[PDB]
Amino acid sequence: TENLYFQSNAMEKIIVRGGKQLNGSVKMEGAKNAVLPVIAATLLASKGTSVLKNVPNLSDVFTINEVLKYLNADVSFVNDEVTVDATGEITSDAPFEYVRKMRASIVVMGPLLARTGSARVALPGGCAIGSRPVDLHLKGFEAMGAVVKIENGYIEATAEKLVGAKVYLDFPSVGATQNIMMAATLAEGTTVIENVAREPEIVDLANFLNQMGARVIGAGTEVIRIEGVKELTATEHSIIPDRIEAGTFMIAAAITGGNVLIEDAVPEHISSLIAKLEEMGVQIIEEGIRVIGPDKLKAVDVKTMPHPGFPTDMQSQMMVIQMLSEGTSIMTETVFENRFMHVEEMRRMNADMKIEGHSVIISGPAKLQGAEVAATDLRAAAALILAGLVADGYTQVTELKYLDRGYNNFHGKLQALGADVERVDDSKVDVTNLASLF
Amino acid sequence: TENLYFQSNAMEKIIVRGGKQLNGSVKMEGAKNAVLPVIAATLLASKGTSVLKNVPNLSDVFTINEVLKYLNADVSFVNDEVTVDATGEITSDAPFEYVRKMRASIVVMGPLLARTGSARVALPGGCAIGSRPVDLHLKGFEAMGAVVKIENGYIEATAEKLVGAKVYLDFPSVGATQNIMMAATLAEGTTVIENVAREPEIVDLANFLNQMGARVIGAGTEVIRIEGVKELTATEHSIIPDRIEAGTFMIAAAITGGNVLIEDAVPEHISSLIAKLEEMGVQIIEEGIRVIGPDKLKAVDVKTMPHPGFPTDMQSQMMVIQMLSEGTSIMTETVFENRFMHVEEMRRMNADMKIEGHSVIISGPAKLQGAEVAATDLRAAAALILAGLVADGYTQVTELKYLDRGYNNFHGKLQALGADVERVDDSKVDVTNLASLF
Ligand SMILES: [Cl-]
Ligand SMILES: [Cl-]
Repeated sequence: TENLYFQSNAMEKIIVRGGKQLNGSVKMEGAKNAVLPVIAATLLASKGTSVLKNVPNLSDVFTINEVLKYLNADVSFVNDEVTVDATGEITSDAPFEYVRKMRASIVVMGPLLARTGSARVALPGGCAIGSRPVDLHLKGFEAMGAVVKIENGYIEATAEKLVGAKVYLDFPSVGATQNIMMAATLAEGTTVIENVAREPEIVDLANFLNQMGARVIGAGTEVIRIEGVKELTATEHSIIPDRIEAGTFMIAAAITGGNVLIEDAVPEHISSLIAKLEEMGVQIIEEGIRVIGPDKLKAVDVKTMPHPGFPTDMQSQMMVIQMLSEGTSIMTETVFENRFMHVEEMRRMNADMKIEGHSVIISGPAKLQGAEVAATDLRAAAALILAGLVADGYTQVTELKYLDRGYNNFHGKLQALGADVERVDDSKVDVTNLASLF
Repeated sequence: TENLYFQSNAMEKIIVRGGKQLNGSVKMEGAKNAVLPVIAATLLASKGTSVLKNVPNLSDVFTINEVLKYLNADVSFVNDEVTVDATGEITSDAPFEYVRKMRASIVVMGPLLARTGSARVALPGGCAIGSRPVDLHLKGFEAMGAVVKIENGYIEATAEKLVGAKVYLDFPSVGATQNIMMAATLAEGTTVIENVAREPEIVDLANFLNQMGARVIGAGTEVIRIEGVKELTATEHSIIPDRIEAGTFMIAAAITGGNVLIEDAVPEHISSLIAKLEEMGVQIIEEGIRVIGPDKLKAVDVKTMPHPGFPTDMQSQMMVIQMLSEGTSIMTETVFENRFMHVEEMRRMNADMKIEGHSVIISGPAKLQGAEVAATDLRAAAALILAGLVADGYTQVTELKYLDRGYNNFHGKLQALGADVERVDDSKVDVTNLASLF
């Protein structure tokens, strides 16, 4: 009955034939950015069995589940439901190489530090952006009385007496906010975390800690206060819908002059995006969000900001609609200033863009052309596929491993909206006759 | 007259009382790692009836036999002999759920692709290590003119004209080497497979393909060349002895200061292990391998490597002798970097070890203590039982399903060597009086 994870074949391709208008309905699954921390949080429950629902079928979920089992928790994953029994004696080490491959593994430190007093995790490695330093995580645990360190590819934290403390975050880190908040739940005393991430995933996690008996207030604001308690008890919780996936289909509908109904979407979680699309001429209706694309798109400048500002996860995709707008526009990053590796791939599709500082000058309207493009990361993978919907000809997108890390049956959903999209093995494709497919 | 497979009861236990010196003789059965591919290879024989001897009584053998019968071959298994009549029209589908449970099922793709031109097998699922991706298998078949894919939990391959081709394996995969080599036997033209596995099981399989009329040279070296032929004819073949099982009893004799004669063992197949044990002070004699354990074990570092290097299948067991050595040592994996799930169980027995990267720092000599341990996999199951032989007190090993997947009457053989070991049902055991047993 347990869910099985199936590997995909290397070098598979998503071939898109542009020119089709999207029309229909699309349902969203749970957010990956919300589920990992929620699963990790189950380690805090010394009583009862946790029941998580609306859990997406993604690789990181299976991986995190394996980590928890190794931490001595009984985990089960059937359909979209995960069950966690963490009433036993929980261990504190997650050292395998597979732990490094999953950059989000660090999320178990807070819960372990609070539940067991120690945590050891293998670091993922890396230097540039796409991710940021983990210093804030340690700064927070240190303030709470822990002895910390990064040694031999390992990040560790040990606390004889985890206590409450005032912590100021240099920047609103989602990861740091999550770890510090989770660690605070069982610390002796009160913790005040300033300049925290305000993303919806943080609020959902705060709600979950509260349902388990924690005392966390302020989630969603710039300040979170946690009054530590002796113990937390298991409960049931549903993972919030993926607001980013919602944004991806909104843009797809907007650029194809479509009419799509995005089901199970919370407009409040993507106000910035909505407001920005409306400035371009797109109609957004809260029927449950319906998106109707216009004939022409008005050029508009966009600047990523910590939530509730414009989300960095919609950046690469937003650039697609910017390229099709009537005039020059600019996209700027203030969250991840180096997240523009997809620009060179969009050029192959005839895009006209220039990287300058931490901004990209986009010269629209561009007459996109089909080409062989390689995804550079999760959101970029989807961005290229969106470009394919509007490009003249056939677009072949490779490196699907990135797409699969956050989008389930992405091609199938597009097909259901009337798009000419197919996902095939490399051996099936004969470039001289892509028309054969479809 | 047909052999029957009997289920064992869930939660059975192997209780070991350490302190006994092993002395005597032990006979080895056929290797599981050798028999599955050999059985699958019988599908290539369009003429005659195959007679396989020295076939071990293991679950996977019964399972593979059921698969072949479904592929329309007549199979018979009596005593240690399997007979296969594959002269009929052979089918190409192996889709049942029981096919997924056996991770080795993929071995029938090569033979089917060569014999029928197509193959469809249900994938086992899984993400981390213990097993590796099956991409190499498909890369090879693709190079040979096949259209392949992994879709809906199924791996498939179809070839209008299977032809010879040059194939380079990213890593020396035993599974990939086997499938590609078998597929090449009936392909039109010559196949050159580079960077192949050199394990003894590969050589034995190559010998078998040759006895059937194939033209395969280079097995055992880093390059295998196969000149495809029109048809293969049935023959007789004996499965080579299980070199790993031989290693298990060698270590058992070595750690108990014993004198055991391992009958029907090929020293050439385990040179690395032998050479490594000798560095620790163990005497190994080619009488047919006799092992005499010393009073003290000298500490030594070990690094797993593809054959002829130190075998990964002896890794967990080798760690036991490393723990008892006079000083610190290190065990490193280069084949399966995550194969250290047994470390937490050895700790319960008072072992002192640290997982770092893909290495484990072992602080010996450890004064092992009896405890309740759960096997995590085949080789780990045996490793824990070996630790039990030296531990002070009683060691209870559960999850015997893993042990049974590769060791036949393991407890009986140890008893015959003078060990205080018993395999009982959970209902027979009264923890407050284990002495009662024995
Ligand atoms: Cl990514
Ligand atoms: Cl196993």
